[PDB]
Amino acid sequence: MSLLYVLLIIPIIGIFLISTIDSFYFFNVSYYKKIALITTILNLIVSLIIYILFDFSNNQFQFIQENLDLSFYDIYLGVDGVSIYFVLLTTIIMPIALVSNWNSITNNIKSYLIIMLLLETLLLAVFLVLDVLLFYIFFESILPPLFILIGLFGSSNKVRASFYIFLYTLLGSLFLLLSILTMSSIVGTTYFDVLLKSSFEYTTQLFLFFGIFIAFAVKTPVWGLNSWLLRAHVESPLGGSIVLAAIVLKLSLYGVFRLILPILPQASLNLTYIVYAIGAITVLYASFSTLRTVDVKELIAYSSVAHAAIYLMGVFSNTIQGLEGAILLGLAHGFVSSGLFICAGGILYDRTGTRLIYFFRGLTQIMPLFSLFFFILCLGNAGTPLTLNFVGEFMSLYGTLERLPIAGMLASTSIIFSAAYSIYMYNRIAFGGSVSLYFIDCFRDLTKREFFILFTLVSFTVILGIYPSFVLDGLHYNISSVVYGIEPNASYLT
Amino acid sequence: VNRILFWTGFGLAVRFWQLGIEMRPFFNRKSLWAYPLFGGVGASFGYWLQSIDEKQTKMLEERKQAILEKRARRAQRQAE
Amino acid sequence: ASSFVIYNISRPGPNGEPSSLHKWFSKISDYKDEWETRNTLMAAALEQAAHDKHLLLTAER
Amino acid sequence: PTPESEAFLAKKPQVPPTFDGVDYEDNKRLKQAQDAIIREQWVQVMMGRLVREELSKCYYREGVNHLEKCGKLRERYLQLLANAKVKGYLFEQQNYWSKE
Amino acid sequence: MIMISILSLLLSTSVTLRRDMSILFNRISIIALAYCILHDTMSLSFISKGIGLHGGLLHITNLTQIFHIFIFIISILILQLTSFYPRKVWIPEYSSLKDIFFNKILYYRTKIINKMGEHMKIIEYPLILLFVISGAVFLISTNDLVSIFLSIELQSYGLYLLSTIYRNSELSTTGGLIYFLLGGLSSCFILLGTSLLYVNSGTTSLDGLYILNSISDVNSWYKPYYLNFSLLIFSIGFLFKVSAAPFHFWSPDVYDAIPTIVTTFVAIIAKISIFIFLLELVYYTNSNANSYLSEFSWTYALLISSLLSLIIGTVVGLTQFRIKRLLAYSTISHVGFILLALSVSSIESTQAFIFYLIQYSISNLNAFFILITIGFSLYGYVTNNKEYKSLLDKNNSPIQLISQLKGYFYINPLLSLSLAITIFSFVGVPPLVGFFAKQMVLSAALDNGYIFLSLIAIITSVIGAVYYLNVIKEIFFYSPEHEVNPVLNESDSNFSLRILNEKNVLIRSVLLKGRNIFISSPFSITISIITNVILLFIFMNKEWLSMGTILVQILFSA
Amino acid sequence: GLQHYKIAMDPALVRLGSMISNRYKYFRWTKRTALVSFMYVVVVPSTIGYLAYKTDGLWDLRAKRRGDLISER
Amino acid sequence: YHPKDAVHLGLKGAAVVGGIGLLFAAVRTSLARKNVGPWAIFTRNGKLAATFAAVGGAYDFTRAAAANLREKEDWVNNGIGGLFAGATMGLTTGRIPRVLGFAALTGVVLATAEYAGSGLRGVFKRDVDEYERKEFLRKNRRRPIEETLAEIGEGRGIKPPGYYERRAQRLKEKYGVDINPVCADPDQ
Ligand SMILES: CCCCCCCCCCCCO[C@@H]1O[C@H](CO)[C@@H](O[C@H]2O[C@H](CO)[C@@H](O)[C@H](O)[C@H]2O)[C@H](O)[C@H]1O
Ligand SMILES: CCCCCCCCCCCCO[C@@H]1O[C@H](CO)[C@@H](O[C@H]2O[C@H](CO)[C@@H](O)[C@H](O)[C@H]2O)[C@H](O)[C@H]1O
Ligand SMILES: CCCCCCCCCCCCO[C@@H]1O[C@H](CO)[C@@H](O[C@H]2O[C@H](CO)[C@@H](O)[C@H](O)[C@H]2O)[C@H](O)[C@H]1O
Repeated sequence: MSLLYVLLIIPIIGIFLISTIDSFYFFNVSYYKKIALITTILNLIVSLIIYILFDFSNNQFQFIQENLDLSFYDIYLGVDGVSIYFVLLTTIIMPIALVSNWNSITNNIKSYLIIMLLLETLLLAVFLVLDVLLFYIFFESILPPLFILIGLFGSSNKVRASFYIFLYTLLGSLFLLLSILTMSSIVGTTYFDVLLKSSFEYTTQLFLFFGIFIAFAVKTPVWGLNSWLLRAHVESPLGGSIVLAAIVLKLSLYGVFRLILPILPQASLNLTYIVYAIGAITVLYASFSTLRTVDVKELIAYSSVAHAAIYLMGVFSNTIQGLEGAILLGLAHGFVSSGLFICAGGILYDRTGTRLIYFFRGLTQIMPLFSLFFFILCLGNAGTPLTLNFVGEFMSLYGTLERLPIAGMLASTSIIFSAAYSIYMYNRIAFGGSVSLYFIDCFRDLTKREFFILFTLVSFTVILGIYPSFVLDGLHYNISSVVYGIEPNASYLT
Repeated sequence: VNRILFWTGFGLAVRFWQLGIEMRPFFNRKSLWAYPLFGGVGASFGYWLQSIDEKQTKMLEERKQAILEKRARRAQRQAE
Repeated sequence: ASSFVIYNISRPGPNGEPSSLHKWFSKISDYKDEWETRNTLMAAALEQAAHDKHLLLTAER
Repeated sequence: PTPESEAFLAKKPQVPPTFDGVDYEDNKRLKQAQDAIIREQWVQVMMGRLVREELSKCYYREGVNHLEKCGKLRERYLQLLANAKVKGYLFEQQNYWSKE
Repeated sequence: MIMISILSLLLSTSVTLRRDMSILFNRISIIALAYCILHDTMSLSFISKGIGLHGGLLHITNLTQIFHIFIFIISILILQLTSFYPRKVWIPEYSSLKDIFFNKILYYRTKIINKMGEHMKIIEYPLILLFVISGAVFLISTNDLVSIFLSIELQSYGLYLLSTIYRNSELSTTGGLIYFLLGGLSSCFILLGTSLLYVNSGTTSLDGLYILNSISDVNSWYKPYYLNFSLLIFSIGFLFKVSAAPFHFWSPDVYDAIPTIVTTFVAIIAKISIFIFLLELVYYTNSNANSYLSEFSWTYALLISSLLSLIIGTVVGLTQFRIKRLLAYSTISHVGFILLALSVSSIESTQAFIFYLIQYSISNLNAFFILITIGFSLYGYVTNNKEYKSLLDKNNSPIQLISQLKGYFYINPLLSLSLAITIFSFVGVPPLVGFFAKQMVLSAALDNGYIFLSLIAIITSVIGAVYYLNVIKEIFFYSPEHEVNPVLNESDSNFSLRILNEKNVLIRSVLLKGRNIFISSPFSITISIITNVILLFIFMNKEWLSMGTILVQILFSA
Repeated sequence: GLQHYKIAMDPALVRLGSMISNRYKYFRWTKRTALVSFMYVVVVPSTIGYLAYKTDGLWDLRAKRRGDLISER
Repeated sequence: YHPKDAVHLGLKGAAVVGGIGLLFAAVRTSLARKNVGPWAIFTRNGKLAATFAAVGGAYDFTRAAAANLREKEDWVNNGIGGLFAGATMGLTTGRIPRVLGFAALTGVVLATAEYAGSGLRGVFKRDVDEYERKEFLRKNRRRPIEETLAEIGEGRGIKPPGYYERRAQRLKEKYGVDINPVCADPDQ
């Protein structure tokens, strides 16, 4: 069997073991948690084995298994240098997601672990499948377990929040389905190798673009459309919020390198000015309203909207630099947003039971270790050099500017306004007076669990910010096949 | 995937779900014979689906050749 | 200490002459044409069923 | 010239970087065409990298006199900077253009 | 074989008056339907668009036999509901082959198993279903107008009788009355349509009408306007019988009033026969040549019905609080997808039509079994909610409100996920089977120019998903209002079970509490086989979809 | 879930948050709200889009020297 | 093209749409639970029939008018008549927001119905071999460079062979400046 199926089967084996141990024993919930965490370690172990054996400049799909037994819907699993790092991020994030929420679930612990083990399978799949109809199948199988992850383990406004993400993500995904169905009917299949050969007529590509973009604007999400995220990324449990922002948000970032860039190039080129206008607006309106947010977890959720706009504008630049910067900023947001939900929804909400920023002040005086990590995370969210977030923004903004110079200049306002929301939140909670008077008793500082998941996540952000070539070497050759263009003395050689 | 493998497992999955819906214990020793019976029925149904597959393949093959005569022979008569 | 020790150990040398570990690594992950031979077959068959589905779905009523 | 490394044989394109006379339903030939265009564009941009590295040494070697002693390197680097960009193959795969 | 079965069963039930003798007559109705499956299975060794039999008044087709067997198996699964007691008592001491085959268990089974329950006492219930099945498998194979009329009445009249068979319920008799009075008007429409066909064509044979339509379809004294006008009246009656909007107000009321056992059968079987019959009629009334004939195509009524059924079925269901009224409206939104695939007559739409009908009949069946099993499960539970106290026919429909399902995840977690997997299939979420059905119907419509209807369909699918999620949120997002019965576990309350042997000597005595009472195996196994088919279709799709591709290859062949 | 530490929850601030979370239930279409809802959603993005349309491929700085022109069109 | 009398056609919609709504008021009176009488169809439910008449007359007239004004026949006019129909729909409820909301909801449907093609009747048949049409669009993998340039245009990173010499001409015609870049090398 292929080694890419081993990534899928392990979480499946782990769900089986959680449901069949109580039959060998009133077993403790501690042993439920250990099995799920070990089984996400193994996926990470395997995924690094896949990465050692990867070939950084091969234009054929790798780790493929020859099926030669065709059906109507067959799983085809290939790994490519444009998808490898999305897989690695998934497998590094899911253990922290489990450890972060280790004592906070308290009830329905089996069901909680079985959903996350299910989620890791489906999100691993969406990066590994070699069809665009297969891509859609897994891109939307994550929807039922997320409706239940929010309504069982979510906060007060959990019911409306779970309806919002499900219904918005269902609606937006059904316009992508109509366009995928058109592509398949014209071409006969949705297997990548046969689609990338095929070139659609301009008018068809103009109508496939309207349909793949409706979906991804719903799933970025852009400003006019993000009302599900400000509910779902907040009412959800801590572990739900980590997966939703780090991994689920990137399903459409990686889905533009497959669905738009190679098969609808003329449409992408001629409509970019519409994308850039939308992207510029969500860099401003989201930045303006991230200043006035009184919910700490909601402030982090709103930050993701402004970040996602920068990478969306990068993936539409037709430049090798904005394309790699978009993947780097997708990865960068993955580690940093994870840490700030760990700070907001998993530490202050553990100790105070509230998310209102009015009750917090001067937390440096009694939690110095929280303050140190909270400040480093806050500076990466502000796009400060030495973090992977700065590199992703620099390259994303450069390509946005080289393609359409006016929108990149309005996108670069982020540099100013991301810094203004990030420092203002940090100053209000850690600094900004003395330990607040609403704290009747003292609050303990970080536990050894809270320290080491923040430390792990922060370490990824810095070392990748110093040596981004750890991720750039795989991207260069594979990214070099989604650029559309020619130069006069370099093309059509004889 | 292998049909005999999928269907054998499908029968083992059907036993696990039935005990879960009944809330009866999975794996009590004096009832473990159910898993072999459910798996054997899953093996047998699948040997029947392999015979179904074999015949359908012949039929779809013939038809794709017939549509390739109708399109051909019509083009032959349009050459006049 | 560990980084400096490992880094010094894994250096190639004055001119070529890779280590035994290095020779082992490039050996296991060779796949000189194994991905190209497998993907070429699959592309052929999925091209073939792209044609066959048009033929069956576009037949004369 | 510098001896061609052993690692520089498994990745050396065997085909001219074109699509003229390339059957697309032949996947191996088509993929090798694609790979052959990608590597020419990349060698061209790495040729600029190396000339720019020489220009840098010439600049620090000559100091005030850089404005007279490093112009041949300047000329080569400024030619590669407009001749070479990594533009991909997707345009060349989907369009046929001829001298006529 | 269905006719030999009705006559033999009729003679046996005619000379008995014993009500304890009903469970066994339902078991023989399952064995009887198994011989019919062995006969139609062996009648599938030929290729033909059709063979007229019995003087041309009947026809046999590969599509006709497949549907005959599908009808017989869907019938064998509903029959299990009346052939096995709802609950069972299981102990690991009596669980091996030697025990279940050579040993025996004796205890007071009456109040545990509901031996004298209502659904276990009607003796003619296995017979009435067998007369409905007969009308369904005749309608599939009708080659003449009179045969259509006589078959549709055989099926319709037996549905009314099934809906009135709980004679001591004010609800059931009300529903049978609504069904007969609105069903009789539908039959006038079907009779008017056929009469106007014969009176203008001189023929009652469908093939002659097909040829009169074939010769007319060419791009003066006798325009064939009657065919499209006659078939539009004709389809109005069949639209009512399948409850497509606008003629849908009857189904929510009848499906909620009659007992849940009964609504499994009545809400499935009539659509399977009516929709298969319409497909052959749509194929041969097609206008290949764009002429004035295609401007009055009768298929437009199905296009307007489908559009209206998509809207009505998904909008009106938002404010339902009764589960059976909810499920009635959900079926109307599913016939809006079945009706679009039928209206676009293409090779892709017919293959998508065939898949949608079979898989939806299979999944809505799971939705009915899960509901009936949850009703039987609450026997060991009690509740103090004041609203449940005032419900009517609490024995014929145990679950009536969606609020009675609050916190079922806490009572039975996998039964709740079976109801989740089935409802998410109605929504059309991947990788579930119901996704792959709506995918095919949308692709068929888009490929042939029905872009406007596709956008309407995906919009209403969002709206219809709202009331499906309300059911899911109710089962999982809250804590139950149902508590375990305190007496069943009282420590002093135990029922003695005796293990005997072949020569009736005690092997063991055992003390059992309410913790030793479970769901019966026929219900648990049936639920798990269908929940698994919905969840694992992506790994087992070749034989099911290939059967449809071959079937439409023949109907369109030549 | 877990019991948190004691917080002097402010009756005033709790209802302020309860005001914000429920705020949208009371939004109405007035002449004032339409004006803001029209400027932010339509005018400002339409204005940005127009500049993005008219300057597309207008300028390139790549390799351009003295004697050459930044404008590409 | 052939001009059409807008006023005539506009009345036809009023009678056609209004005629149906008159049948709806007949249903309302028949299902009245009191002894309201036959003439109640024109007194109690008259506003039901009037709004159908108002909407029908606005639509067909405004569309036929817009057809005459633009001197074209296409999906666009089914839009203009649609907006003026929903505009009349909201005039009854007396709320300004509903006037815009109904018009947006009404007009977007009618344009979408027409542009997508007439679905509710017989869809237009091209009467051509579908196997040839589908197979051509699957194997139409390369195109003439000139064909693509028309839709996207040379520039924006699409620099086809000869772009510089053409750009020289384009700039000379517009700015009026001869292009002569500096050698940037003191020797040769
Ligand atoms: C497509 C469908 C939707 C996709 C998402 C699927 C989500 C599946 C969730 C996991 C399955 C159900 O998870 C199930 O939860 C119930 C809650 O009563 C647990 O049941 C147990 O809960 C607690 C645990 O301490 C016990 O005290 C209680 O006695 C027992 O009922 C089961 O041990 C667990 O397996
Ligand atoms: C969960 C779903 C699992 C799959 C369920 C469906 C599986 C069964 C599908 C069988 C039907 C298609 O498979 C095939 O069809 C054709 C046409 O009808 C039939 O084929 C039959 O007619 C031909 C023609 O004379 C005979 O020579 C042949 O021996 C006979 O089998 C059979 O029925 C079956 O061989
Ligand atoms: C960081 C992103 C940077 C790129 C985006 C901004 C680029 C701006 C480039 C501006 C210069 C482009 O090229 C420039 O065109 C303008 C057009 O008015 C000319 O500007 C001139 O135009 C007229 C003649 O028409 C003169 O009389 C006038 O004094 C002056 O405005 C310059 O002579 C020419 O050099």
